[PDB]
Amino acid sequence: SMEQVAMELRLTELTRLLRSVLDQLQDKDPARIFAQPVSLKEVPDYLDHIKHPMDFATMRKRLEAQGYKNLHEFEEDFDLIIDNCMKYNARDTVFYRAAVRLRDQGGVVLRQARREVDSIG
Repeated sequence: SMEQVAMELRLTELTRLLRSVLDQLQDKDPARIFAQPVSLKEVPDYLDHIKHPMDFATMRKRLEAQGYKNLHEFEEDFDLIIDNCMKYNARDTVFYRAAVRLRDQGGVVLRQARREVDSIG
């Protein structure tokens, strides 16, 4: 149906906007602390602590499969990256501090992305 095509074109355009949001958020992590999944070989207890691990590579695979239907879903995953790190790691650590900085800087980007998603539809 033509309705299904138009919906898919909207999904595709959301995916475009989310890819750019993702690039801007990742630029706020120059250290690359959040680039890849936590290794269970190197942190064998990780899953006892963290129930839903997340990282920018895993967000990027979901994105390229057009797997985010709305900004809310994308934000949920971004928040997991931050929130997981701030639980596993103590306040005095480079990891925790990096998550705080990513959150604060990411907020700016996400605030305007929400306006763009509403504005364009």
